[PDB]
Amino acid sequence: ATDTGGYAATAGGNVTGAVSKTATSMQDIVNIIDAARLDANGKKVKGGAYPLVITYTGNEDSLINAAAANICGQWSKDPRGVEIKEFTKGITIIGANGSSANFGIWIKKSSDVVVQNMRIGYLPGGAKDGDMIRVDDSPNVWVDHNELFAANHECDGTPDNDTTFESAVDIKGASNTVTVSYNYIHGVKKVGLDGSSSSDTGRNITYHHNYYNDVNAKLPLQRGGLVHAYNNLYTNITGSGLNVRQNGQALIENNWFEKAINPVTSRYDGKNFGTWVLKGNNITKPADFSTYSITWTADTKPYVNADSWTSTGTFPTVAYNYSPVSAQCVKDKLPGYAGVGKNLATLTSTAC
Ligand SMILES: O=C(O)[C@H]1O[C@H](O[C@@H]2[C@H](O)[C@@H](O)[C@@H](O[C@@H]3[C@H](O)[C@@H](O)[C@@H](O[C@@H]4[C@H](O)[C@@H](O)[C@@H](O)O[C@@H]4C(=O)O)O[C@@H]3C(=O)O)O[C@@H]2C(=O)O)[C@H](O)[C@@H](O)[C@H]1O
Ligand SMILES: [Ca+2]
Ligand SMILES: [Ca+2]
Ligand SMILES: [Ca+2]
Ligand SMILES: [Ca+2]
Repeated sequence: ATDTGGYAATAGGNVTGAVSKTATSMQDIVNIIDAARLDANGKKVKGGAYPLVITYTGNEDSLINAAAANICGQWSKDPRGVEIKEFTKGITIIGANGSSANFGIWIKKSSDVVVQNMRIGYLPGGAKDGDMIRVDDSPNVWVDHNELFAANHECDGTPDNDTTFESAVDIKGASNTVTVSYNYIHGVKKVGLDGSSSSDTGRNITYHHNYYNDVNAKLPLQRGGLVHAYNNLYTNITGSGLNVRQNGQALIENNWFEKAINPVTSRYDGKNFGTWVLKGNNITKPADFSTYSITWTADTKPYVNADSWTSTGTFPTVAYNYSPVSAQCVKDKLPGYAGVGKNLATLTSTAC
């Protein structure tokens, strides 16, 4: 089945006619994708020659650890990333338990891509787009069960004063349908875009069962389109959470917010505020703010905060099937299903 619990409906490379390959390193992944574009005669086949399931067994802990020991040395280095460009036959990159990477995965003009069980952290090249996961002009992409991390910190002297590290999951362009789920994202400043500029609006994105801890902003930075965020655990948000911009619409359901600043907002543009439909979150009314350490701040440009904690608009009927557990069960159970080494385990009501 292609059920991702979100707008994306894909099985990645786990489809009929697929070929399985094991990659012991980043270069092997690169070589495996290259080889998968050629037919029996060595001639290139558009979109790839056949579906692919790449099991990555490499471990770059030493690179991740050294980086964590000198974070301000990362931004100026060369970014590292496995590119998945114009591969539409269906592909899955799944890390084996114990695997890790100090390089990211950049999806571009592709479709039917799945990234699971990848432990990616402290990537070099924040000044040159060194993303952990990038989804550009790519619909039906599922980013599931990964651990994306760095340090939620800004070193001095970086370009635009914000490139110490790049994103956990940036989504831009015509990535019309994407599902980001069960990811353990921690120590990340600019978590993930959903449109890279004011003009890059649209897409239908679903963020579910993700565990965010000690993150600054962009959960996501939404521009137009639809965003369905449900069953997420947002703890220690130091800047802002869901920022609904350029008339985007969000459905924020059954999430747990705690020790968070500006959890639901629409800021930094000064106009075209998006809307949100709130329901079943641990926060039900403004009186719950103190209980969950929820604070609010202003901005120099006109903005809208969910400080009345009420819906500011509507949201279309959710297309796909999903069954959210309670916000309490998220708080209680999510940490055991989110991230890597969980065998892609999902949280259901029976496990609450
Ligand atoms: O695809 C990409 O990676 C993408 O990266 C850049 O675009 C990102 C945003 O789309 C862009 O709007 C901008 O974000 C600004 C600001 O530059 C960023 O530092 C952050 O700043 C806010 C606030 O405005 C600041 O005054 C201060 O208080 O810090 C805030 C914060 O959130 O920490 O967010 C801003 C915003 O939300 O608009 O830059 C982004 C980035 O990743 O730096 C490139 O511009 C784009 O071309 C593309 O490469
Ligand atoms: Ca980026
Ligand atoms: Ca910037
Ligand atoms: Ca950026
Ligand atoms: Ca921002």
